[PDB]
Amino acid sequence: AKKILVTCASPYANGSIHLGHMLEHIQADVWVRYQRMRGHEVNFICADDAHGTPIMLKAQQLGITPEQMIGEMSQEHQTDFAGFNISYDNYHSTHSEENRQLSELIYSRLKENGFIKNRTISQLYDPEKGMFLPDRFVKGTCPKCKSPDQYGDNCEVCGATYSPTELIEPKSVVSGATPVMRDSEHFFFDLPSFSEMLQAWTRSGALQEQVANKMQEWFESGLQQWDISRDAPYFGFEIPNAPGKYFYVWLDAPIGLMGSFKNLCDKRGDSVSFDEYWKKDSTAELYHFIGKDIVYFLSLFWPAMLEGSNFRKPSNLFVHGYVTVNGAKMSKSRGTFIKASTWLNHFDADSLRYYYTAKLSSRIDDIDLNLEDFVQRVNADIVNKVVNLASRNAGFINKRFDGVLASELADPQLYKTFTDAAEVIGEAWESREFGKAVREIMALADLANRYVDEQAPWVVAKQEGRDADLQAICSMGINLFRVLMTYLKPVLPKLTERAEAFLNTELTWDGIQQPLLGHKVNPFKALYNRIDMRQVEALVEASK
Ligand SMILES: [Zn+2]
Repeated sequence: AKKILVTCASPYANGSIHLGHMLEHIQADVWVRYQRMRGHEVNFICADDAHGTPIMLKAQQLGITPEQMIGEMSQEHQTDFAGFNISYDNYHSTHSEENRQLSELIYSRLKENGFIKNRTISQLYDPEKGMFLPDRFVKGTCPKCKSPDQYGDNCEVCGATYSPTELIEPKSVVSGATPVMRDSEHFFFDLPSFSEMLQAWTRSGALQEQVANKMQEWFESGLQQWDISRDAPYFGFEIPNAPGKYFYVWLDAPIGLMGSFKNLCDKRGDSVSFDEYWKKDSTAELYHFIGKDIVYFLSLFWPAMLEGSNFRKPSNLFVHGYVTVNGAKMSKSRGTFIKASTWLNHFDADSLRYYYTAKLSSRIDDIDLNLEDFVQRVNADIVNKVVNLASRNAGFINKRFDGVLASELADPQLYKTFTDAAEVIGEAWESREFGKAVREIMALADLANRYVDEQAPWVVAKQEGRDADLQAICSMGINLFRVLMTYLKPVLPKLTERAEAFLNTELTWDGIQQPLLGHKVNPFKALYNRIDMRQVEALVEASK
């Protein structure tokens, strides 16, 4: 009965989707699919973050328009996400008419309300190319150790940190020309004006404890005005009444999520939902799934921007940690920097979805993809615990009972134990305690396989006159499978479809209350195959 708008952070246009992105999008998709299973109105929204100096320069180097480049990158991203069955209701772009109009609108309102300030700043400028240079586009000699060709505000040889203005014999990364300091008028958003409001939100208890603690650190350091303008040349939205000035990509980026929803409503011919979800008096819920590196933008700048422009603010922020492979940050040299597209050439989407889900919690701690454990866990849990319940029992039903399940449950008590667990498992999905949900589900799977072993169908099947017993035992196992697959439906989309085809029924959350009796099931190839380390080794080699 709830109206929920859920978003995932917008992937940067100039970068292929990797395992890190997948952790975020999979976490959100699992939650979204569960919400849909409970009958709520859900709108899963995302978009490609396509503006900025890096993108502008990349396009120039490739000899194509930025529009063409971001378009191709967007399609690549969507192909990968579709491959992992991320169920977005809309995937738009921050470079859109919807975002242009909403960004101009919000800026206008913020300015009218007195939250925009003008101040001149001094910044390194490339006089040859004719453009201001972001820190990483300035290279030179470290002022401390004198090591050459160091980029931005830090030296990769001695570890020193400094302003790029301290680099010796500075050079433009773009043209090689010597940059010089140049003045420029910039527009600033008065974030400090929203300090009390933001502090109240931080202590409200809605945000994750770890996030609230980090925010207190930021309040202690002190909030500062935010530089939201960038000079031409730039690829983005030009600021109204300010020729040659553009909105910094980070200002328009989150607005792009609002833009993606407007685009969805407009395509649907829905003239009421946008305001119903974004107006101050909205009763709809708004959630953002994000990573630790952008919490400052989404927890401070964003809510303040919305408040200052008369829009509702996030109901909550769901933050996840970094992804590690084999315990460490992804390493290109070790072949652990894995792209989503590469992953799919070696394994299916469900395997990664399951593994991440089994490790995820409501905290922001890092998630580790240990490849050896990946093979062991997928084979042990999916193939040997869950799918086993169907694969060990379906054959007998199809070959000896014409594919028809027993007329009654052989062990009603055991079945109730399984259906009684729906409350706790659903609450775990709801609270984002994915690890807890999976542990509860696998505990049930253990009891199910214990039941089959206690009945020993491989023994019953060879004994004279025990046909009824065999059908009863195998049908019972298949019904336990039905329940487990329902609980795992948000996690394993493809296996679920194969399971529903086998069971001749769509799996619904409430449906488990009525077991399948005197019901016809269909035969199947292999619901899920084992994986091995040879495949992992191939994945790693292909990623080097
Ligand atoms: Zn140095």
